Amino acid sequence: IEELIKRRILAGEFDEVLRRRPDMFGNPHGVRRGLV
Amino acid sequence: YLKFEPSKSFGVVVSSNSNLVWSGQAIVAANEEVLVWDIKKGELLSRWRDENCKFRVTAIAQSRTDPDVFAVGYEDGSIRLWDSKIATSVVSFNGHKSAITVLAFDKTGVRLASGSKDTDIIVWDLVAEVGQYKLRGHKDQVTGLYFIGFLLTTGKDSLIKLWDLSSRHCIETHVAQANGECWALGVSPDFTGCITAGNDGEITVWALDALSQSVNFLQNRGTLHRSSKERAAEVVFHPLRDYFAVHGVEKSVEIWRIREVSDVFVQHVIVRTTGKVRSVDWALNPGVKDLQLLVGGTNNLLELYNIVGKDYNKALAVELPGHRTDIRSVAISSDDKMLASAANGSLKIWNIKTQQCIRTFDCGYALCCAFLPGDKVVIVGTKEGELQLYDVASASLLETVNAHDGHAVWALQVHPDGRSVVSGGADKTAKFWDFLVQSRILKVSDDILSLRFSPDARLLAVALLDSTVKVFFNDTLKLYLNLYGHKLPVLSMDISYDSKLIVTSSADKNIRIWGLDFGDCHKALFGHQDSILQVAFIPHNSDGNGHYFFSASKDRTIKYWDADKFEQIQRIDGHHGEIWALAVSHSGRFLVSASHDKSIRVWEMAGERIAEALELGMTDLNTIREWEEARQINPNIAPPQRNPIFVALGNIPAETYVLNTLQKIKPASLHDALLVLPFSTIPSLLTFLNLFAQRELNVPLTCRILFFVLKTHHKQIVASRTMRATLEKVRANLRAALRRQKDEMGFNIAALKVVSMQLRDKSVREYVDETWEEKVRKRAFASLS
Amino acid sequence: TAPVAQRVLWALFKSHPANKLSSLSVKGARGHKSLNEVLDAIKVYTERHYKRIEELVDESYLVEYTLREMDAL
RNA sequence: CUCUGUCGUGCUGAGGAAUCCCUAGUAAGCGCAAGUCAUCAGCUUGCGUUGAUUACGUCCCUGCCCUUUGUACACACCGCCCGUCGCUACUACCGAU
RNA sequence: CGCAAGGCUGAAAAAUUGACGGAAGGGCACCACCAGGGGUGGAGCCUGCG
Repeated sequence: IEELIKRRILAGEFDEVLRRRPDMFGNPHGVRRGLV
Repeated sequence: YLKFEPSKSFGVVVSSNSNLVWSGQAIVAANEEVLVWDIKKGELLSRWRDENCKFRVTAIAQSRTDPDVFAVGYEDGSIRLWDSKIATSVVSFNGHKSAITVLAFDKTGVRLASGSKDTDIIVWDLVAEVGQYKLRGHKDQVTGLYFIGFLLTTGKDSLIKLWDLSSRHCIETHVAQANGECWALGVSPDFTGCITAGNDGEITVWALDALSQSVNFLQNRGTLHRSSKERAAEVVFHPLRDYFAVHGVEKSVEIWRIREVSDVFVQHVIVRTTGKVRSVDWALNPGVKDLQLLVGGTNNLLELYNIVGKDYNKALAVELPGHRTDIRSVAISSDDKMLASAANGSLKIWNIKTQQCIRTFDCGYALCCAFLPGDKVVIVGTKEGELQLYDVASASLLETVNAHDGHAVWALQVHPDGRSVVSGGADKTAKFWDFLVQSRILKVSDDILSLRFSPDARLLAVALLDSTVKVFFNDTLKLYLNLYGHKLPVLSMDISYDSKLIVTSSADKNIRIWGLDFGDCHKALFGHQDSILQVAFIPHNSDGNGHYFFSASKDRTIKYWDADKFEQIQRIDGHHGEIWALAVSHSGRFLVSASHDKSIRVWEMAGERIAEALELGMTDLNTIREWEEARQINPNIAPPQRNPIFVALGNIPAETYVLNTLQKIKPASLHDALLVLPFSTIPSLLTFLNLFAQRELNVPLTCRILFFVLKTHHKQIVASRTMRATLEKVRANLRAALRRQKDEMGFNIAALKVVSMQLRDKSVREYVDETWEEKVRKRAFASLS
Repeated sequence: TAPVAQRVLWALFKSHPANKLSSLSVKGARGHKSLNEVLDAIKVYTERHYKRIEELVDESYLVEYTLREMDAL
């Protein structure tokens, strides 16, 4: 188990769910809402 | 588990580092020790050698008004002060980051300026032992220093900088060479002139004379050019007569005389030397009518030349206590009393017990040396292909044999019985010489780099250029086995006293241990940071340690290994160059190690914060007003004697100090701190707000904390009495400051309106036609929802 | 640095007349650094600073109110 | 649990240093029931009943996380955080081949 | 069925983006402070863990 943890950490692949943007549908480019 | 220690070190006169000094003694720099010779008799007087330091020494300076104290500058950035009476270091100075390169002393000798390669020049006091200050100019390294007080320096960014010392900032700069580098500095002893030697062989000449206006001190009075176009190492002036010596790192030293600048300076003489001179130095002997120019070469020698002032003669020389170029091989006697060292150009054999040379021969190049048993004769295999034979007791050359044609004898090994020698060369063959008569040859695939026998004369082992080792039988030359697995060609090998182990040193930065029955690698052990030159076993197992071996490499290290437990038992430092050869004793009690160093060696709270700052400023105000009353009474000497925190922060006003301590805090913390401030601390704050509004600075901050003070204490102010006086003062001052600032900004905005309307009137239109459609900023302003 | 810029701008306007600063013609006047946009930027930031100092004066009459109360007592 | 009577401290003794946990139907007392493919009768899990003291502030101690890059624009405020090295580009130096 | 399935061999880097910190300022925590409460630890029984 310890060697499995060390292999994942070194060649780092983690199975955590990642924080996605809440407006990925309507704003897919992710533009910034200020001066353009 | 007995370790090794440095006990002896010799074979060296002046290194390739700079700065020779004369005192009739010559004080020069060996690697880490500064050693002083007599020039008349070749016996050295003394050596200055410190156990705490290992780094090499590279700058020497004699103190004026007191010889027998000297300043040496090392490679790690330290300075030591030695005495010539007693060989100790009285004071040590660890100020710089790297590589002290130019020293200088005051005229009175109480002050010492040291300029480094890390470009700092630091001046040092010699009665308080404190780093005085740190002068900071100079894009890159400082190559010249002098004390004119005043300082005159020059750097590798081709700038002469004239520094002050009473106010530690530069007064003048000038640029000596336009697109080159100023490399050397020479000052006249009466401070009338300075000549700076640059990269092209051009010598620029400057005249010196002895703040709000245009200060002009250094004047480029003209340029000179010497004969050789090399980077000039030094310019040394005569302390008494009218001469100087200019030299680069070459075989010529050009002595010019002082009578356009080309008319003022003419070359008196050009002195040729036998080797490249690193540092020239001047010497005046009592009772002679001459110029004793003392050159110290890169090729390991001192020469004292006599120059007649109104030709050169090689008057004195020191060459006997050192090899002159570079030791390539060592071989020490069977009686272990004397050793031989074989260098390019020479053979010099030495005594161990006295560390003084006994015999000297001349050979062309010297790859490999080994003496024959009885230690009467020595064998040298050279680069030109030949094998020379010399003898010690009559000190002569017996025989010479063209072993290979033009192919360097890379390996020589004497038979353990002592009747034959084997020379393996840069040709494919390896030849056997019986005594000498050629007995048998061995043709093999590539060039033989190194071969060694067995201590019981049973098997031979050659080591090729094909990154492989061939172990043969000694009687008939049949291939017993071959060892592989080296990525780069084998440089050396040594096999054990009972022939059960081989160590094999390669250029791929590791050594291998083979078992020599079946030739299995015991353990490949990566142990050096560079290509390991040589290896050697200790031959006697009388002391119980015969499976230990030394390995010397290009990373300036020897390593003591154990092959039985496969472990490094010691790391031997102490060499400052790529160690070319080493040998162990037949008793094994000491070993010699010969380097590129040319030195062969022998080894045996926010509110409380602003409140206390308010109190500091209040005491400062009381002291300043008392000093005002005193200086109004009389102009007598009256010191204000304010706080050491103020005279360390730089004699700032108390207003500036309390303004900075009010400015440092973030605005929410400012609100909380002024809330936490008590009413005993309020009146001091009100006086300082009066001071801010009087000498207007941060008027919004002043008004902000003032209105906070009044609003959080409104009843207490209108009940107290002295707040009437100080609040009337702050009202008058703040109203004047606000009205002044407001009227200035109103004049500005009115003028900008006027000039904008006039610019519109200029801009409007020239033509008139039917289309007035020719006659605005726009911003983008994205928004997501 | 707004006070030091306003003070040396005041010295600049009091030294030179308006016709010179309007007919100012310099070869580096192209795009965002031309004279119109430069004087517009200076004017609008000076408007902001002047609004700040006007609010400060109007709030600064509190000290005269407090001195009037202490004069009453 | 509430109320009313009969007798009166009688081997008939509420846990040290430490260490841990706990802020409202929470701590604590009390019984009744069930026994659910793992665990649990030397107990487990539900369910009702009675129901407080003291904090509910502060980063001072012990820590943990994060700012000093970004992610929006008006008012308003701030105003170039600091060190030891690496890597890259160029410049010249040192000395063997 | 064919390939995989022939031993210079003998166990224990990337980087103009990187490595490590410090000072200041915030936020949070019955693994923190503060105020209290309650266990365990004393005697006996016993599941379990070593």
